[PDB]
Amino acid sequence: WTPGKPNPSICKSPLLVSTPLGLPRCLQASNVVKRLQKLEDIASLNDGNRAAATPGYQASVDYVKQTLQKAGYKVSVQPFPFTAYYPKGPGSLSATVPQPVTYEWEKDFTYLSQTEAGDVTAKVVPVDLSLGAGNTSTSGCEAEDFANFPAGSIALIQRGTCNFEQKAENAAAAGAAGVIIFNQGNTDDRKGLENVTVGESYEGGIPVIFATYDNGVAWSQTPDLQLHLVVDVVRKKTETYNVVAETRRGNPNNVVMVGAHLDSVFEGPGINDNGSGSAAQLEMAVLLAKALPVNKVRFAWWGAAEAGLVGSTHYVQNLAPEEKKKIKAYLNFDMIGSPNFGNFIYDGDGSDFGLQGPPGSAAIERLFEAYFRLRGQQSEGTEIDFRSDYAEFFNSGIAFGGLFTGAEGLKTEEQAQKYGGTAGKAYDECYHSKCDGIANINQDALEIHSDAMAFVTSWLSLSTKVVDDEIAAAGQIERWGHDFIK
Ligand code: NA
Ligand SMILES: [Zn+2]
Ligand SMILES: [Zn+2]
Ligand SMILES: [Zn+2]
Repeated sequence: WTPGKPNPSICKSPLLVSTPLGLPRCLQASNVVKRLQKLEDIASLNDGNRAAATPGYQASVDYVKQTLQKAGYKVSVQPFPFTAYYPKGPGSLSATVPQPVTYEWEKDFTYLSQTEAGDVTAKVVPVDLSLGAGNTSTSGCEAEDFANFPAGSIALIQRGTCNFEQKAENAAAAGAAGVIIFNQGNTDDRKGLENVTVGESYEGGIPVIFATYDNGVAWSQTPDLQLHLVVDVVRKKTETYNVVAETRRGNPNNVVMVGAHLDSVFEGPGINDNGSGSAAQLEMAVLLAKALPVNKVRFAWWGAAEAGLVGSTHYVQNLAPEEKKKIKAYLNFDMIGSPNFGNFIYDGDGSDFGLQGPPGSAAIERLFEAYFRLRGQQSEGTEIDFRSDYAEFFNSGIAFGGLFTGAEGLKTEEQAQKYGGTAGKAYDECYHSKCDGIANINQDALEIHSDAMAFVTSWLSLSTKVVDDEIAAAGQIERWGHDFIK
């Protein structure tokens, strides 16, 4: 294996590692890479993944817990029940009456993530539609929408206003056999397919699929229409875990919290996504055992993020109000080793994309911006509309920030000039795939972003004054993780 050099002598000074000048120098990329190799090995021993409710995830939990305990931490493994969702094969959709049509998988229609399986054929009944440009559909949002609905029918429901889960559960309570949700069509951009979910909490029991706007319109204009609908999936009630630890030292009423989800997708080992955030954060926690922070630092490794941020969301929701209020800031680290990386910082002040985090998120962003500038490196903004485990912290008004090296987006010519790599190719062409292994890590990306992680965590562990100032001066959700919830 490739050893790094021994840590410079400043790394045993409890003073120097308590500062944003010492902590990053002590966080060596070579040491993070060895933790990434261990997670790669854990994946190889457990069918090639570290997904929620697998032995690969359990062995990941064991490794994080053991490492933390070796550093003196008391570790809290926090279990929670969790309904897993497994897509088995492609879906089927065809009209039988008044004429036979076969519709095209992943062009005409697609699954709602977290749907139940099903094989049904029934009359299709449109429910409270509002077609046409500029509409503000509330189709299926209210129980009264279904006063007309004849049980056993397939509900044809238009996207709009409320969550897909709400639409589908209302349809179920009215005795629908299945649900077809079609894109709203209120603008010419909302007429295709989308990545959409009915959520891990879905209790409707019937299958739910998504379709194009012009399909839903045509089906709504077909009297006596019957569709043959097949969804090939499985859902199972299981258990997974978050791993939480915090420093003994530090003010427990002004907690700086850092998080990184520990699960992979089922399709691969998840080494960049998100072994990289998990491993870098673990190395930092080990170093911070020696520090003398002013503010307590809490570390979290989240379960089941790939199922829609289930672990992180559950942790925040379960805090008593007095406990929630002790968390001054949350820092999220999800994918920081992308092979074709850019240097992306969460756009906390909304300067790039128009969405602002809770007060104090702008100051956290400015600290990340400062570190990259300090190092002679470029950086730029990335979106913060509830795509990662900061989402419930965001929803709760807690200041947050984070770093990102890029996923399925394509690198521009300008970004290639700023960061190197290849313009025209994804930041991580192996995102959510089998090839997201140890070989998929860019160690340059991983080093600068771990250093930047250490810098801002250290800073806030000494003083949250920049967050506190923005909080004093200050005195909808379409996405939740990978998919849209409405
Ligand atoms: Na309605
Ligand atoms: Zn991730
Ligand atoms: Zn992911
Ligand atoms: Zn910004």
